[PDB]
Amino acid sequence: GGLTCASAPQGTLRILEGPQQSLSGSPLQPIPASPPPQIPPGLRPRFCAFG
Amino acid sequence: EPCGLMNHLTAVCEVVTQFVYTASIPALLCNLGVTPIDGAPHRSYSECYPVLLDGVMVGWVDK
Repeated sequence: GGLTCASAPQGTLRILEGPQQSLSGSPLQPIPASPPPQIPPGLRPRFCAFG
Repeated sequence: EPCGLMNHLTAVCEVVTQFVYTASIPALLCNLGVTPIDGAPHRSYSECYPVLLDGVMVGWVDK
């Protein structure tokens, strides 16, 4: 009436919960790159010679 | 005399200072695929990675 060893298991199942990968879009930056410093339009000379 | 010994952090670098629970992490790592230090790694202990979490070895995520 006691507990005895039974037949060895024939296989093992290991369960884990996993989600999946999306598409590669690689959206690097809101406003991207190093935007260049640049000329103010027209500007004009702010200096003249004497005479 | 202090060269190379007294450094300074970059502008974006920062020190971590918050303290969190980190108690539901060992139970999540097992859902993800880790097998507890207790047993049944499912491979050979050589094709398995020893998982550690803050000094405490959760144990042997498969390779």
